[PDB]
Amino acid sequence: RTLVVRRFLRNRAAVASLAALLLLFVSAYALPPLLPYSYDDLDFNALLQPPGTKHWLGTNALGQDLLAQTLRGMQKSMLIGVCVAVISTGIAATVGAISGYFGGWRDRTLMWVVDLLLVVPSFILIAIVTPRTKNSANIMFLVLLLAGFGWMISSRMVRGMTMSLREREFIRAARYMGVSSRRIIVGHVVPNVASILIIDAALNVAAAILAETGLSFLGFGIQPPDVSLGTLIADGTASATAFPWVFLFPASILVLILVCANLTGDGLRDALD
Amino acid sequence: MTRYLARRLLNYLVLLALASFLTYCLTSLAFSPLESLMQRSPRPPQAVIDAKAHDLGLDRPILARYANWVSHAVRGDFGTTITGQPVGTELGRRIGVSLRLLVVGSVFGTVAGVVIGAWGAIRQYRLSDRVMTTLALLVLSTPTFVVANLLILGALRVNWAVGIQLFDYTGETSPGVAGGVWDRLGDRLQHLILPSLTLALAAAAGFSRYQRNAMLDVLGQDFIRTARAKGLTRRRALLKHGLRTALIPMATLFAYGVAGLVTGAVFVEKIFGWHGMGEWMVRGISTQDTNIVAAITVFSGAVVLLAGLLSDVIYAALDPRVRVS
Amino acid sequence: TTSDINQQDPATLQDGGNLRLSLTDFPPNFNILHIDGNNAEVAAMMKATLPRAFIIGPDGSTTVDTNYFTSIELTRTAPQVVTYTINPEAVWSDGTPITWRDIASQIHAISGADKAFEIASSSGAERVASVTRGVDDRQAVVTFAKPYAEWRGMFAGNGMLLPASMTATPEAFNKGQLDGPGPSAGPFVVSALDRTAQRIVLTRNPRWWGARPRLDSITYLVLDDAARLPALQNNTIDATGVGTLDQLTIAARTKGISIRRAPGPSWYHFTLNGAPGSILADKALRLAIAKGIDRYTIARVAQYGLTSDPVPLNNHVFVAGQDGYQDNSGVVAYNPEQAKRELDALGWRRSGAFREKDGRQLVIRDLFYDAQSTRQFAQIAQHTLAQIGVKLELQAKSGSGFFSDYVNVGAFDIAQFGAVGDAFPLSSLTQIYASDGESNFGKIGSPQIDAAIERTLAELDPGKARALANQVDELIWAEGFSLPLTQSPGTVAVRSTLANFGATGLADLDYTAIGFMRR
Amino acid sequence: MSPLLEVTDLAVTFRTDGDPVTAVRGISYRVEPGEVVAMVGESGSGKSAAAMAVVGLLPEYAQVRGSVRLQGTELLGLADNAMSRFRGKAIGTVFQDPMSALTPVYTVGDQIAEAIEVHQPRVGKKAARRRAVELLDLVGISQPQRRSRAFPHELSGGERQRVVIAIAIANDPDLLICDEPTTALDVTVQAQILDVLKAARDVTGAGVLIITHDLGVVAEFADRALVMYAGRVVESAGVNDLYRDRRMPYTVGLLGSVPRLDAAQGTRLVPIPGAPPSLAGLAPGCPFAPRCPLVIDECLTAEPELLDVATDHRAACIRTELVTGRSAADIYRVKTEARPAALGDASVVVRVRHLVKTYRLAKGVVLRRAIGEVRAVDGISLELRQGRTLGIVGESGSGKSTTLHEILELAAPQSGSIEVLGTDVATLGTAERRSLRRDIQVVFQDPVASLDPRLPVFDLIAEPLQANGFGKNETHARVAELLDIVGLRHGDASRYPAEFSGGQKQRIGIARALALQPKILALDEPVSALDVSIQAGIINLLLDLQEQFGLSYLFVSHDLSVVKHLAHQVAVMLAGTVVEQGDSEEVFGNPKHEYTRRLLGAVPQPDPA
Ligand code: SF4
Repeated sequence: RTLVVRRFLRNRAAVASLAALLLLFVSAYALPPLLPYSYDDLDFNALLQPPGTKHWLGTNALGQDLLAQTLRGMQKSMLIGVCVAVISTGIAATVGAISGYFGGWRDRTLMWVVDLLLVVPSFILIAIVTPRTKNSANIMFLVLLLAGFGWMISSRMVRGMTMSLREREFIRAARYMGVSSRRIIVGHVVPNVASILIIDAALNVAAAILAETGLSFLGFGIQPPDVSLGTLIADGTASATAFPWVFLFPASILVLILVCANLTGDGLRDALD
Repeated sequence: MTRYLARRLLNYLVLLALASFLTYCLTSLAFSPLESLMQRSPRPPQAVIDAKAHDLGLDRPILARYANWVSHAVRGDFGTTITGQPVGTELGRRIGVSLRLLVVGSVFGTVAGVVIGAWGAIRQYRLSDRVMTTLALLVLSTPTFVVANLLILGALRVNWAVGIQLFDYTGETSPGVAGGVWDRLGDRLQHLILPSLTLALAAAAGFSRYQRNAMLDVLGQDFIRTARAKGLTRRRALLKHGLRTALIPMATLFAYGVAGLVTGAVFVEKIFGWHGMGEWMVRGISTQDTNIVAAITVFSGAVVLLAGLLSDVIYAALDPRVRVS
Repeated sequence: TTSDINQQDPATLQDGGNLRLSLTDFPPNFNILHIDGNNAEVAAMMKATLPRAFIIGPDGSTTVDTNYFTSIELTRTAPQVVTYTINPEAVWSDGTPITWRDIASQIHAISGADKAFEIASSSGAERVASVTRGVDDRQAVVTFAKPYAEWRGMFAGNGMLLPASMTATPEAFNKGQLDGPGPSAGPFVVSALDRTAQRIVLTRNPRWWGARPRLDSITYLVLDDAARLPALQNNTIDATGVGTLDQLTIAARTKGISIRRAPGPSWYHFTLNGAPGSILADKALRLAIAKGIDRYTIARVAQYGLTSDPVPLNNHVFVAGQDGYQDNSGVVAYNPEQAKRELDALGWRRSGAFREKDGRQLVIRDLFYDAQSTRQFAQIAQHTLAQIGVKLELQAKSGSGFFSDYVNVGAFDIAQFGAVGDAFPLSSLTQIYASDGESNFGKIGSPQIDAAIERTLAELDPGKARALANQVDELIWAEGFSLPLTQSPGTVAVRSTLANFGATGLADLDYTAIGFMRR
Repeated sequence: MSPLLEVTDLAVTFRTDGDPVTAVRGISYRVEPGEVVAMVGESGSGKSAAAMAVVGLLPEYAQVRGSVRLQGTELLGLADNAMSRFRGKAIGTVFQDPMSALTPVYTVGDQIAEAIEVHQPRVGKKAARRRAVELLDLVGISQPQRRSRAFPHELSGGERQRVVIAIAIANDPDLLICDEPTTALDVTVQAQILDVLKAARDVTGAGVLIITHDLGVVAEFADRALVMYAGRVVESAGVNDLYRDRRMPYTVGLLGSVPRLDAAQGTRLVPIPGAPPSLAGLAPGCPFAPRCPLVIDECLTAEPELLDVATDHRAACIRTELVTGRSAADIYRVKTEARPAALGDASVVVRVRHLVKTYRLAKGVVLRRAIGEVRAVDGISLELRQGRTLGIVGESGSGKSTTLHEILELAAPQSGSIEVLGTDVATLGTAERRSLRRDIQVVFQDPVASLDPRLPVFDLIAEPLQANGFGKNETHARVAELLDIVGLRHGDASRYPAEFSGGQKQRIGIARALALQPKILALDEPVSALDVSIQAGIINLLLDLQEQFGLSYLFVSHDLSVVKHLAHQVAVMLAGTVVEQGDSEEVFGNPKHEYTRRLLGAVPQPDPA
């Protein structure tokens, strides 16, 4: 643990990115109660304004403050991304582990099922199902869908890992002395797979944010009067030519988030060589 | 060869046949096309509902509905939309429009990505690698719609600043162009510049990283050193002996990049106003119409599996460990 | 008022050149009276090539057209006889002289006495009694049965005159004008319709008794309404109506393109459902909700960078340009301190958040077209009603199903869509504003308004007809009928070389003078 | 005449994150035509760095100084497009690992054709391919015309090494550079490769620089030797002088710890303690000082120089006067006498009859078919007595490791009967199976894969104890006693495995196997893959443990020099059949079968006389 941490600590870009992500999450949840304008208030005397001394990041075509809208979009989008990444990693881990542990025709059938699921792009299937989830206050169902249709590409890596590590010598050595199978599982496989599961979650974070925001752009995701980042971008592109800030500010924020996530993922991966 | 390229085709046929079924039960469960005509405050008389449901086929279980759907699809009939118009009339045009874009985007993306990945893995940790591996990060970290809208903004700025219409970003072709094949072809390319560039950026971004990892793995082996120990130069041994052996893994990842391109084409088509399968899919899920979507998912599965099969042919042609053992 | 064409004298304008305009679809039927045939775009096309009796100034004032009818003059009042006299020197495109036969044929076709036709409406030719011979062959004399005030509405404005050979026999009217029009009398004549190429072309007429067009061709394309701005950028078409601020900004930053604005007669409005069963069933609640929505704010926010100082439209019959447009809006003033005060006194006391009668809650359904521009009005009305407790639930219906499934049969409590004013507005009423008559969705109406609507257009004097129409306007504002939100600021972006062509709003263009700026 | 190769003051230092490792520090030598010079040494001594620096194929971060002159023209600082004119046409390189030394997408005949086609430009492919077939015949690949179209994955390791040699000698070079060409090869294959190399040197007439770590190859191929330690030559003389009249103490230790088939069972070796120095930032003085059995303080002030000791003999030591004529045991002060074997128990602890194990072969990736039954285990009958050792010897593909791992599963095989301590494992319920696993424990092959990478040594050693019912008061004492028995310091009980050095990991593996005081150890090649000077220490440890405790081993190995030392009985295995058995001395001195004598004839012996 200590050597790994000080291996990551070395990666200045990765730690900077991770600190930026934590800062953005904390500010998204803690700053809005301090701003002069709430996200729902409408200021009809200042429409499409540049960043000024009253609306710190300007307003959109309706007079809504842009800062508060962006913060609420960040809340929704980042929370969904994190939750979906966690659930997808859990599902992928369980399926890949069982498939790679049983071996034989169970493994063949499970991997064939995974391929059959991968035959059609995941975005298409999610968009097909989404009419049911939409029109529902709880975002639980959207998270459940995004997680349940996004695990099939990493479960293959998990299965490769399980197969590779099941045959490694110290497992057989533990067998040859009377170590109970439960003790093997709690003591020999979990410590050696936990870190790579963490890495997988770190990348599925960005994957899920991308999927959810792309969904919201077309109108299938989060529906008004709630706002996600994709919704803000979709509204902004309507009047992007006249006043471009309304499109370029949320877009920039989104790109920043994604860059940070990707950087952290890569850094963490290269810190577990 | 023609025992690994045959058992690899029955597999694709079975996969497609089962996918075209599982994504019809999924569609017929998710979509309820009458949920708005059974909820109006002056709710219409029941006999209207029965007539509309019978006309739309939602009276028999899912299995019978799917059986009739296949019995008609194999005979070139694809049902009707929710407003009466047939699907077969539009299907050919939409397929053509989508394929024109996908082929160009994929070809340019994979070629550029392979070249950049090889260059980065050869010149590891030099300045060029450092700049390229972060440009790939940026391109991979911005969603498709952000890229498309930024390109539209840039094109508008360029047109306004220069003073003439350099770039066009609307429709597959421009209206009112009478002329021969050459005029129409130049016009078509003028429009094809940007939408295909949008997909090429993402494809190159992904394939650069994948190729860089593959070539790094190859450079960690000893046949390059052997090849240079016979008198080959560094470049001749790196290209003839090292790059070709690194090209093998790429032929297995092509069917994944193609799925990514299919996903991104929906956005590229919605934003630039192209009339293809992405626009049709958005229009089909917006109104919850079963036959449009049932055709689009079949087309998507077929295009992924075709790319997979061609990639497997390439992989057999390049790698001798499958032609003979 | 004050149309905003590039006023240049016709003589100095160069002789020749094309004029490439746009359409939305190839007209399946060319007959301009047949129900499918008629439309805004097709009527606009045929405007250039047909005869009309009256030409309307920038404010709806009608003056006789000396080209075609030397003098259309009413002569009596008890039977309402009007003497339409044809120009001595006038004939069709096939050389058959124009005579009263054409007038009689078209009046009979529009009469609806024999329902072998699909005429749009019998307005103006249902009250006709008899048109017969004059002193000379080139004069008709129309005697009416019920006195009429709008009588200029036939052979004028949006309705032109048709050849006798095409309106006499019912089969011809039904099915005749499908592949090109028949004879025409207008300074241009249609010469080619490349249905395979999606294009119409008009060319100078050989037999024009009047002036010479400063043009040569008005070739019409069929561009869809999305590649209509990006095709004025190229040299494909040179005219377009720009709607939003986005495309207004795009067009203004272009070489050779100038933006011209004179308010068009196209407004956009709320309408309330008064059928029994919906919440907006009673006069008082309907009239107290409308006193808690800011129309001035809705206008000033909706069209931000389209006009300067945008005020809403506050008259039901006349649009801003017309004459006789006084502010008829004193019954609702937006104050939420008289709205909320007779609202709770009415019996809708305030509960948690939104107020409710305890047997029901204020929830009002607001179906609107799914577009982005139409959503702003709903999102502003919703926020300005929330301060009163009226929860406005806004359902974004879209496209084709909006006027058939949901609006056409109640299925709504407040619906927003656009009407279209005209320089002859006295017929929009007795259609929309009455107990019966189609297009009165949300069947609100009273016996007195129906009694005072047959007196506004049984008059014989415009100076009094306008007063009666505005009294009707009082009667319709006074009972929660509908809220006229905005008037579209007709902005057309045209090639800066065009002259005597641009945004004229309600007024009518002169197709003999359009031409091109010299060189 | 300009000498064929002259290296002077060569120095090679890579660069890493921390200190720059100075791999080679100032060596110098000279190779003449028709002569063989062997650089001996082991672990990290910079032999391979010197080879790849002479050739020019060092990685792109290694920094090289000094002087290297090939027949007259210098090679350091030549551009790549100018140094590639010598490679292949005057230098022929043979590399270490054959299993990944050939590009896998070209037919081997085409790879030799490319070798012979780049340096002679106008040969024409029609002649290059014919010459490639001639070379394939010359090296000794069977029936070469057909095999000239075989991709590299369709050949065994010996075939691949033969193809690499064919590539090396394609253009008739003038200097061969062999970089451990016969490690990771079977014994007989290695003998054949040495014959091939001798034939290549005779036909070519070149001079060879062979880089080995074993002494038999040096005594059987080379003509002079240079012993390398810590990146410097420490002794250099003829092979006969080096084996007979060595002077540097490192050479004494290196030659005293090489097992010999001549030795009787139970003879101890002479292990050099410690581990080779880390080359990043040496301390001053002799690099051998930390491990030298004669080290005095003078040896620490300054580093000795390669000094002339005898006629054509140089030693880098200052106390050689005390090494001449003294046997390695005398210098290192060890007793190599085999202790008189006491009368042990003569009972039988393992007994296998007629054992057989099958393996199906399947062709087809997605769908598998049944075409053949390879019998890697066919009809084996062996047995083991108390206090003795039975060494199973065979080559790769002989089904000895699988026989061991089949015995260790303690289950009923397809045929034959397995007796362990008197219980026929077919009649063994799982309770008795758990009760018996406390009397036979296994020592694995790969030290680093047989240990949990992220567990302190205490946990690894106490795993058998914790899993079998010992309290936290007792496992502490038992683990403390075990570290002293094996040889590690108590202070290592809190150190992770990854920081131990090669031999200590195997020592920990032995300790873990030794926890429950079993009566049988099953050793699976646990000493190969180690430096010779560490093999000696572990071998002595095993012999002493058997002498003192009374253990019984089951020793599976591929080389026979140590099996002579350890095993009391032997069992030669061929393709899954035990072809010979009996007491070790009789089999190893008077063999009968043809395979056994082929095997014994193919083992090198470090006697050059
Ligand atoms: S010089 Fe000294 S330390 Fe070095 S090997 Fe000789 S005696 Fe040992």
